[PDB]
Amino acid sequence: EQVKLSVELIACSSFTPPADVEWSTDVEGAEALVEFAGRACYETFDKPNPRTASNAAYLRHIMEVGHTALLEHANATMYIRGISRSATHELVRHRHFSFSQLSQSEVVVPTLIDEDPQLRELFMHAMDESRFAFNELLNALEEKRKKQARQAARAVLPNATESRIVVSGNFRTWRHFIGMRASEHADVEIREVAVECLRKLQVAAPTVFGDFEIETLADGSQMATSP
Amino acid sequence: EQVKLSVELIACSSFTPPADVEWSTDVEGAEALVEFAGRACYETFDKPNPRTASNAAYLRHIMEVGHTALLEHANATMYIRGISRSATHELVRHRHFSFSQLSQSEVVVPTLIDEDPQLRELFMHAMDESRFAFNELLNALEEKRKKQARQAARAVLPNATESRIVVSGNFRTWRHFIGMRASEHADVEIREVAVECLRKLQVAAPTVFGDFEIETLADGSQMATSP
Amino acid sequence: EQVKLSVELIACSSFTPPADVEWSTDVEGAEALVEFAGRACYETFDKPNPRTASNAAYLRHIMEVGHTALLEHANATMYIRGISRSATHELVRHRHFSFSQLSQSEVVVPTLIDEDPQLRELFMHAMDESRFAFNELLNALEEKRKKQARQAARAVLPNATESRIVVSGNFRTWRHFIGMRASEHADVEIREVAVECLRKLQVAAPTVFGDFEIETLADGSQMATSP
Amino acid sequence: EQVKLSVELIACSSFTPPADVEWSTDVEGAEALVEFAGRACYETFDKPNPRTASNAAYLRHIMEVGHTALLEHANATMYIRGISRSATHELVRHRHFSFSQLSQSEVVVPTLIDEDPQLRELFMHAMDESRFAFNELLNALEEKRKKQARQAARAVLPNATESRIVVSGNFRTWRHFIGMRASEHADVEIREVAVECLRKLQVAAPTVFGDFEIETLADGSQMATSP
Ligand SMILES: Cc1cc2nc3c(=O)[nH]c(=O)nc-3n(C[C@H](O)[C@H](O)[C@H](O)COP(=O)(O)OP(=O)(O)OC[C@H]3O[C@@H](n4cnc5c(N)ncnc54)[C@H](O)[C@@H]3O)c2cc1C
Ligand SMILES: Cc1cc2nc3c(=O)[nH]c(=O)nc-3n(C[C@H](O)[C@H](O)[C@H](O)COP(=O)(O)OP(=O)(O)OC[C@H]3O[C@@H](n4cnc5c(N)ncnc54)[C@H](O)[C@@H]3O)c2cc1C
Ligand SMILES: Cc1cc2nc3c(=O)[nH]c(=O)nc-3n(C[C@H](O)[C@H](O)[C@H](O)COP(=O)(O)OP(=O)(O)OC[C@H]3O[C@@H](n4cnc5c(N)ncnc54)[C@H](O)[C@@H]3O)c2cc1C
Ligand SMILES: Cc1cc2nc3c(=O)[nH]c(=O)nc-3n(C[C@H](O)[C@H](O)[C@H](O)COP(=O)(O)OP(=O)(O)OC[C@H]3O[C@@H](n4cnc5c(N)ncnc54)[C@H](O)[C@@H]3O)c2cc1C
Repeated sequence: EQVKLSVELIACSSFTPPADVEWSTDVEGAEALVEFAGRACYETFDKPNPRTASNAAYLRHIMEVGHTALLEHANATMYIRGISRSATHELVRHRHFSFSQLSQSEVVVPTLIDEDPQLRELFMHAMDESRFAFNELLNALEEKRKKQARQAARAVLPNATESRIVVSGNFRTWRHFIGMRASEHADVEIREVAVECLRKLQVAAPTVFGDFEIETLADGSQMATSP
Repeated sequence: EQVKLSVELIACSSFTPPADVEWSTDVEGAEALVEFAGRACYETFDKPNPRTASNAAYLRHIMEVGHTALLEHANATMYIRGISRSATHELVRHRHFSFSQLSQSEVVVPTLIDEDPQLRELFMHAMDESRFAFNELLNALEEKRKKQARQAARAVLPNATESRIVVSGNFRTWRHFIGMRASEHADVEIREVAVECLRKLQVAAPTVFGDFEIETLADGSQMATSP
Repeated sequence: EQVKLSVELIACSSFTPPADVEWSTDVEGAEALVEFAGRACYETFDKPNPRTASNAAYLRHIMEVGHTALLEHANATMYIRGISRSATHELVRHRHFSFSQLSQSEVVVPTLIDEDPQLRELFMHAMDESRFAFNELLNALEEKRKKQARQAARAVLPNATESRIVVSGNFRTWRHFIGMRASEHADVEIREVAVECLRKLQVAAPTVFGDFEIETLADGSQMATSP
Repeated sequence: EQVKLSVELIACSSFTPPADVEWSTDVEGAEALVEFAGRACYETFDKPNPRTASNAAYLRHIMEVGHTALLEHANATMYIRGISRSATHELVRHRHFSFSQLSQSEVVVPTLIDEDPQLRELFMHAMDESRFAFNELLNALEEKRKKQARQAARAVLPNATESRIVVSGNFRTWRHFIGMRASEHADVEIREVAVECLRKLQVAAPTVFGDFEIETLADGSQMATSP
């Protein structure tokens, strides 16, 4: 059974200031937190600079001056489904995330194959075959601890096998993931995952992620770049 | 000027489930997130075990079975004031936190000195002296880039100099901090900081941090231990 | 083509003391480094305790007192071949290692399947099938950027596909890997990898890794435990 | 008592290839390791490109193509003395190092103060004063657990108090430390520490660290930059 990518933003930072701090801002949550952490460094809760007085303007300055460490206080959790095991192998290479993965048939078809009906059929026949071989092996094994027979038979399962993964990281880790994977260089499936995560995070925190440019490439696949 | 420790919980995880997941729980936020991440691993959104069906019971099981990695999805940010530079040096040794520290007179008196009026006066006279020496040096320097004269004169400032720090970490990092520092072994000031952070987190997430026992020791200082 | 696990220790720490430190020890390299770092903490280069004067005795004490952070200064690099992609996915979940993996036919047969000639043939026929499907797809694609056709066709490759990986970490990270994976709980393939890494490290640093007990289980698979 | 900065390279990576790999290179140790890890990724042990056949040329290419992750396999340990507690507080902010610090009178004089005999005397009189106050407090305390009286009296010790620290990290972590701290922006004392660490590492691994430019500034303080 063929499944498509699904990215859902399931967690985010909720911010509340200490009451005894003379400071307020034009935004709530993660982006207010980031501003708070910045002002906490220099004791600028009274906003002495008229240029960087607003949240959006404040966060934009943090960026240029390269104080991206401030981004580490804000957090986001994605629940990702419809991602292959091979793309998940790439995703877990990013070591500042925290993961909870589905303990290892639904399958993920590469879009270049999905776009050609005749290749798709050929692909799915190869998937059925893998699954037939898995069952034929698992039954041969269990015949003659039984977690051991399944973990052995799994060896036959394809890269395309769907995984599901909870992934948490701070905004700095997200920006780095997206910067590496959403660029045109990158593997197609992980690029799509990154663009989709970005899209969710551009909604959640428009200024932190605003500098990223989503373009549709000619092949209809999307990409993102930043200065 | 003498200041006391202040710990304020300024950020926490807000959780919202994907609509298309047949699962609900008896709690909101961080602890619901942790449960979600656990069920996501094994696809137990339908709750097949009557023992671990509730959130509190579910999280308690996670603990015993040692799946503490699930705790990494939940986050907490403290704003800490009234903490000495020496205690902050100990705090930043914990490398899975993210920090934003006040860029380096308010001072922190060790409680053993604070409890004796005559020692306290002796301590504060030593603090005034440090501050007199700081100014007398900074003025000698600036006389004959001027960020360089202050950073040189600072060399004379005591360990007791107050710092202020924004500190973020996931629940696993918090549990580890508290486990190491809230134990009787630990330095007094960092122990107090840990107990206070724990107290805030026991309010925020009673089951995750419930297993920690706060005792008052004989000297009136508090401690925390866990099995 | 079937390949077996190969673990090779390709890098280790070389230690040389500063000449101006009045200290010498009965061992060279990594374990001398660890002792040096310990004595550097407390200024015990002159060895005041007759019990913990020797390296082996010194390192054994570090262990009991739980100063395992001293182990972080010593490093080891393994080159691992004959490891499946699924076991490599488990290996890279350990986030304090550094990895360089073979950029993705040689295959790894699970030992439970390898031990039965008839299952093995069935397994290898499933491997040939995967490979036939890979080529038949890659040729269909390239017919009608060409890094994109291979990365799409790979989707069909099994978990068993051999990977090769350079893996570096400090002794603390190694001890943790081995502690989690070499225990009887663990997946068979990753357990074998861990035992083998341990065996190499027990040769390289006998006292650091000496407390780990390698037993052969009844099924002829090996295991390791520690107090 | 006044002490000066001392940086000593006490550990480095020793490399030995697996015998069964048809590959040799024109260098030993850390830089051969880095090349090995690169070739392991792409199976280029036979050197197909005449441009990047030598180690120095190979490592230089790794740099431009931004595969700096290869640098993580190589390790270096410094023993640093004559570093103030305030500079050590900055140093430990770099979270991918491993540290063993002297458990907290020798003092470190800021060079801007050291260069003026009259300021130096003023500084050292402030240091004697801090030390007199420390003893006068510790004796008042111990009069009326005794690790608690010293840790309280320490509160009075200045930033300038000498620390000693064992610091380990991989070449990537070193490059990042040096990149942030050796630049003209940076605090003077931590800049000097970074330049000195660089100087040691330029000897140890000339190609990995060769791109860093050490200039003497007008004030006689040194700096380092890289493209
Ligand atoms: C052109 C290119 C080709 C590559 N080819 C391969 C390949 O064939 N095989 C392969 O295995 N890898 C390859 N890599 C590297 C691999 O893609 C990355 O290592 C992986 O995606 C993890 O990302 P990261 O290294 O940025 O670190 P992450 O784990 O995402 O961490 C983010 C940042 O934190 C820092 N960091 C985290 N941990 C450490 C640490 N232990 N030491 C120092 N700094 C740390 C680094 O600054 C890093 O940039 C390649 C990279 C590039 C650019
Ligand atoms: C009795 C005792 C005495 C000590 N004395 C001294 C002393 O005199 N001087 C001194 O400098 N330190 C000393 N330490 C160690 C020091 O207290 C800790 O290193 C510091 O508090 C950081 O905590 P952590 O090591 O648990 O790691 P954290 O940085 O808090 O990380 C938490 C966990 O993540 C893991 N981790 C993080 N980074 C790495 C990594 N790079 N490699 C492997 N694992 C990692 C470890 O599992 C660690 O437990 C002592 C420790 C003990 C128990
Ligand atoms: C019974 C059991 C079942 C599990 N089931 C699943 C499952 O179904 N799916 C799944 O995805 N995972 C599962 N896990 C967890 C998974 O095996 C581990 O997360 C993975 O092996 C990485 O190991 P580690 O978590 O010890 O951390 P490593 O990355 O190996 O790091 C070593 C140590 O450093 C510290 N550390 C490193 N990074 C951080 C951080 N960001 N925050 C706080 N501390 C950190 C921790 O102390 C950690 O112990 C399970 C674990 C157990 C015990
Ligand atoms: C202009 C400027 C002003 C600053 N002012 C202040 C200040 O007033 N107060 C203050 O406290 N700090 C300040 N900082 C930040 C502080 O200097 C750094 O946070 C500190 O030196 C640690 O360095 P690092 O952040 O590069 O990370 P390191 O800990 O050195 O790690 C190296 C790299 O690994 C990655 N990394 C490691 N851990 C994580 C993580 N948890 N999440 C995501 N990525 C990670 C990052 O890519 C990082 O660049 C300032 C920074 C700049 C540029």
